[PDB]
Amino acid sequence: MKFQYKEEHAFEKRRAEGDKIRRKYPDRVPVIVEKAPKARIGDLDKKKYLVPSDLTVGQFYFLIRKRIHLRPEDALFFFVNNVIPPTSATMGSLYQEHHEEDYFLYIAYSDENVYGMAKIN
Repeated sequence: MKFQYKEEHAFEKRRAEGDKIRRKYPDRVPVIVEKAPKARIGDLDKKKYLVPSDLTVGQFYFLIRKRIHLRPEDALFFFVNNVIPPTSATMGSLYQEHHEEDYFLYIAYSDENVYGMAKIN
């Protein structure tokens, strides 16, 4: 997973922005959300989110599903450093555990969970 936000903005500019956001909004965390490349699912209009630290991952799933207009029966998975976060975790806790050196949390989303199926060849 290569994030386009990182292709569009150099590291030092990203780190300055992420640091500034966390100081300006200490009760929020900055998050980059992008589609896994070969995922078969709708796109997001915005990559950069400022999220309440106490929002749960489950709540964030609901909001991202709504932004792409998914039906309830459609699947959606988040990946942070290739691990699927639990829905009960807060976005703040996920940020503190996994944010990168630019002070952003990076989430990839997909229609598919590799971990849940056995691909033969």
